[PDB]
Amino acid sequence: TATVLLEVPFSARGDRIPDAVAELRTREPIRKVRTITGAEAWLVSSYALCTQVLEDRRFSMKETAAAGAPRLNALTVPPEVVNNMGNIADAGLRKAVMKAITPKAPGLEQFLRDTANSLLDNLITEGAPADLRNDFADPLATALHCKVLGIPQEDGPKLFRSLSIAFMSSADPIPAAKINWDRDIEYMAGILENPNITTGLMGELSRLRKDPAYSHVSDELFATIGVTFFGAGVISTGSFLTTALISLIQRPQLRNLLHEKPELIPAGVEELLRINLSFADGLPRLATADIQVGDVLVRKGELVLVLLEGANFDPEHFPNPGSIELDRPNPTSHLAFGRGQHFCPGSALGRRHAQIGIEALLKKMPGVDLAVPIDQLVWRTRFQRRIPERLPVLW
Ligand code: HEM
Ligand SMILES: c1ccc2c(CCc3ccnc(N4CCOCC4)n3)c[nH]c2c1
Ligand SMILES: [Cl-]
Ligand SMILES: [Cl-]
Ligand SMILES: [Cl-]
Ligand SMILES: [Cl-]
Ligand SMILES: [Cl-]
Ligand SMILES: [Cl-]
Repeated sequence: TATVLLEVPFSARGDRIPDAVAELRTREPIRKVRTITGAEAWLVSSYALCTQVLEDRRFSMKETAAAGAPRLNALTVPPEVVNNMGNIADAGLRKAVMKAITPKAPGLEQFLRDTANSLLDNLITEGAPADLRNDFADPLATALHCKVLGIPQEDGPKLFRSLSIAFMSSADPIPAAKINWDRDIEYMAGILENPNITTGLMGELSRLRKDPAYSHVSDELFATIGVTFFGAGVISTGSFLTTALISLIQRPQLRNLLHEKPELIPAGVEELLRINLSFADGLPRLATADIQVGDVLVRKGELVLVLLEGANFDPEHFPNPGSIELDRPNPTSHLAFGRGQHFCPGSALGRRHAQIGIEALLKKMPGVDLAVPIDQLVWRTRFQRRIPERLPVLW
């Protein structure tokens, strides 16, 4: 009979990869698909072709925002913000931004440990079941990013509550996204004017804003950096830690190994990154030339989607890809943080947030287990991350 063009995304479930990804990678590692907008796109699912796309800048991030392009989903930010990191570099701020978002600031890791332990103590006081997303992973991400930005902890929750809309993956524009964006930009602009904000990313930007070497950088860009790095960081670390906790909980042996030998936690977190399904969609790129990718000549103006778990579960690159193995010879060679020009600038911070969160959880809750059958988790739909709405656990 007549069937329709394969639709993406395949599944919003973040606890398991569909058997179909490996079939696709074997048969057609670059394949035409239809996005939620009705646009056509090329879905790339092997490690070799994913790397190729990500390392060829003729597959452009910023051109995805062009009027009239085939879209994966609607913009939730102004179109110039799709080029955020390019704009930051053009302003001469890349080195300073990247320095402020490392985990190296004195006291930062101790703050993370302290926060995690306090969050966990409060759950233990309250009694099982506990929700490890809403009452551990996300608050820990939110607290971390207020500290990194230099802004009050008490301002965290409001900025955070924009994110269930900001990171939607929608066929159509979202009126609430503009409402929240304008509000959060105004908040950050106020932060730059606030004399009490002297530390973290916003303290440093606020100084640079008054330094004559940056007098022609726009105020809008300074506020944009705060909103976008808070939102990207919080959504990415909170969502990654949440689904890494599921993967750990599902593996009691690994849980007990990391609990007994916490010096292995970094290698375990690197494998959890490798197998992580937090990104709900392929990474989008627009071709700016005709480019051969595998068996397909991608044409100028076409949309390409780089499926991270396609690369990261590719057995040609990671043998026994579904197994967490702490002694792989190529352990950071995954694509969890992307690759190339747009490699995640928060990568070290994201690693440390997950390592510290996991270390603290295994110490406080060595008997942690799901308090519901895994199929009872509710997976968020039409979102840029795969997130269970609640993560009920007992210990
Ligand atoms: C485990 C945590 C994280 C994961 C898995 C993650 C993942 C990624 C990925 C895959 C990309 C590449 C997107 C692409 O090429 O289209 C990216 C880029 C980006 N990430 Fe992260 N991220 C994480 C944490 C962070 C943090 C903590 C921040 C900031 C505080 C951050 C800020 C950004 C920004 C601003 C970009 C865009 C870079 C560019 O366009 O050059 N991420 N992230
Ligand atoms: C309302 C509307 C949008 C937001 C955001 C940002 C959402 C978003 C979407 C897509 N890309 C990106 N980034 C591109 C790369 O640089 C990092 C940021 N950021 C935070 N809070 C909001 C409130
Ligand atoms: Cl399946
Ligand atoms: Cl345009
Ligand atoms: Cl919602
Ligand atoms: Cl200049
Ligand atoms: Cl070529
Ligand atoms: Cl390979």
